[PDB]
Amino acid sequence: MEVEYVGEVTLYSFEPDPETLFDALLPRYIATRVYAALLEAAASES
Amino acid sequence: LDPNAIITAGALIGGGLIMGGGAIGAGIGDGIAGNALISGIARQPEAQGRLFTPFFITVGLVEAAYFINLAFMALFVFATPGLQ
Repeated sequence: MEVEYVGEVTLYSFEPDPETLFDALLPRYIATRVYAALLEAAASES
Repeated sequence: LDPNAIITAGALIGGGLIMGGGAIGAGIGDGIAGNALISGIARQPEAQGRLFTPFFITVGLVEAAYFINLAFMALFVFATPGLQ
């Protein structure tokens, strides 16, 4: 996933570490995208 | 050797100990409380007053000990108990 950057838009307080949450969430995001693709494929097939 | 001389030397050293301890305690406690306040304000822009309140409680608690020590130093070195 290439990173898309913008300039700007209370900072968030992550626990235990932002990097650990990022590593544990990226696969979850990939699974979410795959699920969305599957749902859209089912709708298109119908 | 004037006995009052020994009494006053002891009283001066005692008051020095009083002020050293009071200053150590005051400085360290105020630094820790201020660290708490600074971290809280850094995390939250608008936590100012609600953090100032407990910070004021802590600062008052520490300064109470500091000024009690200062008053007892003044007692030690201006009206020396046991002097004669």
